[PDB]
Amino acid sequence: ELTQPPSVSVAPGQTARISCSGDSIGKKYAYWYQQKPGQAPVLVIYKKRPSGIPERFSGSNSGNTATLTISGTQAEDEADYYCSAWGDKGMVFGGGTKLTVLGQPKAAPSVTLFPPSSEELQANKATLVCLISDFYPGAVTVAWKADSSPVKAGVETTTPSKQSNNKYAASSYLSLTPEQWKSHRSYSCQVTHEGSTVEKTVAPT
Amino acid sequence: QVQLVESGGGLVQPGGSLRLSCAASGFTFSSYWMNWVRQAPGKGLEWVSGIENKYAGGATYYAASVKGRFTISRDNSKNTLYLQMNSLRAEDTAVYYCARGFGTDFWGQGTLVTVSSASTKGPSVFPLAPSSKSTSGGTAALGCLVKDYFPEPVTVSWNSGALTSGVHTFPAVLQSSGLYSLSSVVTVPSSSLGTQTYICNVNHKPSNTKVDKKVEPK
Repeated sequence: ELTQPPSVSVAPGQTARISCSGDSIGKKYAYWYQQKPGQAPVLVIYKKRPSGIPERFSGSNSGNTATLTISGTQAEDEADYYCSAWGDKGMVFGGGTKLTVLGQPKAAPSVTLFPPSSEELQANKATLVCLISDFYPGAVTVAWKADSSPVKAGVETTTPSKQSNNKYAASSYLSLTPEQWKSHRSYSCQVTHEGSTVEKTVAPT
Repeated sequence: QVQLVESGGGLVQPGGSLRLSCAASGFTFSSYWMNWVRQAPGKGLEWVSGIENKYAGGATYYAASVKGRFTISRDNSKNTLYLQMNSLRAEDTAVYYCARGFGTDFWGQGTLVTVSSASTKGPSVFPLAPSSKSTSGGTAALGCLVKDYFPEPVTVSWNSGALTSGVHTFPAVLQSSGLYSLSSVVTVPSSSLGTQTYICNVNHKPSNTKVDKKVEPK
């Protein structure tokens, strides 16, 4: 039901907007939650009210998209934000959105893709290793492909962790059978960061 | 001051059971519908169960993921919410949160339920042969894959600690299997390859396992 972008970034002082889409969300109440790293979620108290003085946290929910608007965004607003609504079976949550408040210039990911080792193949396994470093904001989406087809099974991806230089690192693993690995021309690790994509590809050949 | 404090979380073998309690205060507990919500490590929120207030007779409601194996209950005289978790599955592993009302306006700090065989496992260590594709001029990246160990942590050094420049050891992923895997990568001179020996030294103290894996060019 509920779809949110995986991340949103905004400069200090500027307005951030976090969308939350689901069919007919306009006719349900949309809840918002803020969750900082390591902490429990907390309810975002936001105004539906048309006007007055501009509110730090405002909501609009119309048609198929609900939007949380954060005005005067500052560092302490950085968190994952989740929307939710009451469905027929229970509360449905959106997937969450990491809000980064830019404290340094954007930095693009360095990506290294390693194929299965000969040694691992001999032990009747195969792991592709995609290593991602030196990025800011600390939010990436990693997609894998077998030839040109997206592959979702066997993928394990870490949450981004801050490096010593205040940029971020992450890793993604694709687990395959030797037979799966050998039966395609190539596999690719695609890393998306702030609208840009880097794709690395390896081949059993 | 509304407080919700969750309890009972711990380690538990698949197929096992557990009971959680959330102790409430700072409001008329009896007046409120209450919720259980969970959050798997590194993942989003998933609603689990809810139970009406006293006047609606405390009818109970469950996600389709937990139908027939979780039971929600409450003791209004003790202002405690309860969640009996039976027939636990690995995919149930999460922080379990107590949340007040249809409004979900207050949340506890939660409690960790981990559904796993707590079986000590040493890693398999595989070499990641050098590639120059992603690195600066005149350099190549090589590494070690440290796979399927439990519990944390492992340590990784290079050439018995002598090689520290260009080392990046990544945080572990916790796999659906309940095991950890990590990688360590080092960027080295391309000219050094097959002159210079590179060995990753992996220690997994919890299993008393050490591996020195030599990483050679393809």
